[PDB]
Amino acid sequence: NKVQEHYNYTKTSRQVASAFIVILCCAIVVENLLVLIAVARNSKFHSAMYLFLGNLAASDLLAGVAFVANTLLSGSVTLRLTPVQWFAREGSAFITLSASVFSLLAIAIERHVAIAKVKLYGSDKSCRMLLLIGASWLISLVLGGLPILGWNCLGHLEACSTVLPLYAKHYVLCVVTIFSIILLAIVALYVRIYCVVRSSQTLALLKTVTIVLGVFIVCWLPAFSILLLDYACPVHSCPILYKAHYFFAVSTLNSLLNPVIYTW
Amino acid sequence: TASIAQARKLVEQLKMEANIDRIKVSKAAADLMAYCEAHAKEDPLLTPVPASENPFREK
Amino acid sequence: SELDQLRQEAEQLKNQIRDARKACADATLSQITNNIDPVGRIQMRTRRTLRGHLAKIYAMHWGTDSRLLVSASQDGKLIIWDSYTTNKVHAIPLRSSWVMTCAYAPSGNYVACGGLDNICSIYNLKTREGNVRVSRELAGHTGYLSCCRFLDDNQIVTSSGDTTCALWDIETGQQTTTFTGHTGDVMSLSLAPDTRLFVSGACDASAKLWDVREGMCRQTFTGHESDINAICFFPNGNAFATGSDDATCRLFDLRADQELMTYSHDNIICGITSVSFSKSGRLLLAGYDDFNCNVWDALKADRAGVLAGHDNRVSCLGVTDDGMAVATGSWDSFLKIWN
Amino acid sequence: VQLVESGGGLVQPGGSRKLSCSASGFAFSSFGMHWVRQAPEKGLEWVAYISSGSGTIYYADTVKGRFTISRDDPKNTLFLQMTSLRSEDTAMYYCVRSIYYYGSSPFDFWGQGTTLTVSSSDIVMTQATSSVPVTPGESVSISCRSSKSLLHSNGNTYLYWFLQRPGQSPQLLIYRMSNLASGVPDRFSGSGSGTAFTLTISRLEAEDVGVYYCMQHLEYPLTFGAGTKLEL
Amino acid sequence: CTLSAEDKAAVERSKMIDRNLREDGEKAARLVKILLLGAGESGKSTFLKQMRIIHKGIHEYDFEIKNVPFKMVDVGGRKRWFECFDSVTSILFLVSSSEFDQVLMEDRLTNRLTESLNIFETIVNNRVFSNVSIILFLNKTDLLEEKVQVVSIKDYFLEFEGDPHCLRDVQKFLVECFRGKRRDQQQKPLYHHFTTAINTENIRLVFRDVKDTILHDNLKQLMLQ
Ligand SMILES: CCCCCCCCCCCCC/C=C/[C@@H](O)[C@@H](N)COP(=O)(O)O
Repeated sequence: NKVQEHYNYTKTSRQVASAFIVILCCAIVVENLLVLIAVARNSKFHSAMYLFLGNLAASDLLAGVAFVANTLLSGSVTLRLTPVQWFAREGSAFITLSASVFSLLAIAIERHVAIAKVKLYGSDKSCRMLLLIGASWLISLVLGGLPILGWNCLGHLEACSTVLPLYAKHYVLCVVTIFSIILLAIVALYVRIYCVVRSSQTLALLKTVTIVLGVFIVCWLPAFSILLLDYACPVHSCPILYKAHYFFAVSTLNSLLNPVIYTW
Repeated sequence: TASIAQARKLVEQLKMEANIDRIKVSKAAADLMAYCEAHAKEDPLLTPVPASENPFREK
Repeated sequence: SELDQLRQEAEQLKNQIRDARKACADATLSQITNNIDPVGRIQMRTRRTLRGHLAKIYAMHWGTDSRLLVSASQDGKLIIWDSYTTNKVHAIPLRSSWVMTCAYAPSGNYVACGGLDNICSIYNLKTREGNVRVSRELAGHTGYLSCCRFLDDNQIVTSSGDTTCALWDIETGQQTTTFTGHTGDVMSLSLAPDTRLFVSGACDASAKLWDVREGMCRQTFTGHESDINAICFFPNGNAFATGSDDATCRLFDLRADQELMTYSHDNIICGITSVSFSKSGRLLLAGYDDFNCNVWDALKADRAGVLAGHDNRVSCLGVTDDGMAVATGSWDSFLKIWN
Repeated sequence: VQLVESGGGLVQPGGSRKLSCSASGFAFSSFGMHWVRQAPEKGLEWVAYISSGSGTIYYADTVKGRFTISRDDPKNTLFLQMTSLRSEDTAMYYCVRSIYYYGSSPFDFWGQGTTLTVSSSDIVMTQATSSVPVTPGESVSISCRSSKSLLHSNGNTYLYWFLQRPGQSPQLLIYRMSNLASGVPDRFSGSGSGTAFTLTISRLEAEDVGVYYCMQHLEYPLTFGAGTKLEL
Repeated sequence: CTLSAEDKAAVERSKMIDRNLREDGEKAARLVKILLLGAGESGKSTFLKQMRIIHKGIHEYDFEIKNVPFKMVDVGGRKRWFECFDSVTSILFLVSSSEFDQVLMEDRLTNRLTESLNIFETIVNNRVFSNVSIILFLNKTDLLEEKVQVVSIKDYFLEFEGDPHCLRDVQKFLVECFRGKRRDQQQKPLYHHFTTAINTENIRLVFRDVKDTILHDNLKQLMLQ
């Protein structure tokens, strides 16, 4: 009984279009369920990168369902919610996308390390892979629980936000900085992998496969843009963020296309 | 010249192998049936024993 | 000439052999065992999986106490498992990683091994220093060593890919007896239960029956069309079963001197790597190239089950001496113990 | 195979010592090692056990916290660090090798022992007598009664038999109540089942006179017996 | 735990055996084996002895190159025991190039070249060797340049070659006549080479080829293809 006026402080044709993204996340979760069961049934016949793939699928699986639990709760009848449960809703929306992006970075790290060596990569378990998956899920845990931990905007109402109205303009700086760092690391790793394979019949196709960082960039760019514009615009200044959740819909379109590219 | 030793040893081995008394296939078949039917109880793969004498599943 | 006369004598002797074998084939094993009831269907479930090998497993052998194993693999190791509790007793590092056979002495003291190095290594497990030393290295063959079976703790008979078998003297190290007469390689060996006779199957589509006391070939059995990758006696030592490469097992008989049955199915197109009878002789397991064993009813040829649990070609298998288990071993570096 | 110990001599009470055990002739790296004391005339008593690597370590309930066993594999040595030497610690100390797999014979080879004199749940096993008179040529018997059933569920009782000749170190005679040890002549047999064990000897010789001990190996601490003396 | 003392100690011994097996399988997972099967009359001994001086049964030569350990399994040169020489990276063939106009001793009718090519056919077209990357040397190129400017070659073989009085023509002809023997050879390229009077570049070339093979094979487990 505190967040309604806080929404109307920075406040009809949305539910007629939200069903499209709900069935989109349904397609996401069924595709990632097929990829997860195919990793489960074909793990003893392949390398350890499958263990890095299904993990993505697993995280991407939640990237479906949690986002579903955001869309039907878009109406104001559902926005009359206790602040801690709203914080839990937003943390659940945040954690399963942070874990997806960090699973992408873990795959890129393992690809670089495994292609740097002069030994055949055909194992099924190690220490680096558990460390990378654990660091992925743990950093997503810490960055998703940090809003509920006490870092909030309840008390300083003048400069809270426009789209995440209980986030005090600095956690946004933190997440945009970390996302920029992750994007730079991923593009640097894949550029160096391409240069290494260029150092030594398939070089005309490895660039075609590695220029599919395009999907990651053009699918995670609207989220980065909207968050940076939120931090850049002051309150009641920029009028485009009221549709900003629509831009965040693009944020899960990546979760549509990872199962079709990493398993062609 | 050289293979003539192979020829002598081959015909001598064939001579020594050809002179053996054989029994009928009915008698040998009956012998195999008698062995397969007299020891049919002592086979824990033909007839499985219960899980209280099987030492591999009793942990 | 003179060589053609001896060749004609050999040909007429072979014709006499064929007529003598045809004169005894009055009935068959099918026209006699067509009244007894079949065995039904035999479900066998994996009871243990013995992990620890890191490469393709090429052979194994059971101890005569029905509990201890031994398994050679291209890892370069020779592990002695405890099959009841899955734990390893010994692990032996080989001098040459190209191992293709294995044995286990009938008393449990020694263990043999051999491969592409042309030698047979005899290891002594019950030393007073707590180690497993190379007790002997038997050299004298000219081709790869395919099979070796202990006879006593002092005698071993083995078969190499130089068209020879040999009976040794582990104390001194010299070949006591040499067995010649094949044409191609020799890839299989099996000893009679009384250990006076043995049979081998050559890469010549033929099998032969020697007696270790004399040193001569008693009988030879033809009828296959390809290699003979495996051989095994019937539990009373009056029949054996070869496993060939043309997807067909057979059952020869030493007194009728002929072939009795032909275990082959139209779905089966891959060669046998290893056969092994059951304790009473009413089954005939046969590991195949298509990743799974079979269970042939050895009196009517009716296939009666499938042990499909491996995901690569299954190498040599073996049925225990007391009867309680089968133990396959395949190229995915896993042994299994069906029951 | 040879074990030899060092570090004995007179000690003052409340001090500290270190006993050393050098092992030449076998594969020390794969052999669990026990220490076993012996009072002046009061029979054997277990002290400590250290595993084949450096894993499971056990002590007797009367030396826990004071003593500390350790092993050094590249030098082939075994050390016992004894602190707070009480008056009840004067004893002769032996090393014992023991290797554990399927069908092994632990407590193989006892060392020679050092004498150490200072100035001044629990399975109970009892022996039949303390001295019996015998004649060379007679078949004799020795009884050892336990208190807990040593017949484990997998079928093998864990009772051992050792023999100590006058003026020497004890040797393994029978392991697991039926199996004969190596180098032992075919005159000693083991029998009984449950909680009543028996060692029967055929016609005896001048090398069969000594004291016979019965151990157990179900659970630590391994509790020896009181010993039966075979005098002519 | 229902286990006695000796049972627990035996399980501990088993875990220590397992640790030693895992360590020895880590030490042998970064090991590169290279099978060596020439044609007999192709100067195998000369290359072997020069490699031995710069650095009955089956032979084997250990060495190390740029912190990578190589095994060279020289088999003492049939049907079912070359199936253990799978998972052996980069079989290394070896042919004498100047042996196109001589004729075998035991067979005074057929040419040595077609015989070596038939050996190549039977070896490469095996099914188990569909994961090994054939290298192909050609020794005695100085013999080839000595014996190419004095004779012709169109009179020897019916396949079109062109002018008989140079080196690059007969070299590309030999590489084409050797390469054309494959049947749908993907995921295992054929690194041909040309070894002159003996030198030290050979093992550098072999390391480059095995590095390329292991790169193209890591580029499929990572799904990065
Ligand atoms: C670790 C690196 C970063 C990982 C990825 C970061 C991406 C985080 C995106 C922020 C998530 C905000 C959740 C918003 C959900 C919407 O359903 C509602 N806010 C709109 O409903 P309204 O309240 O408007 O009705």
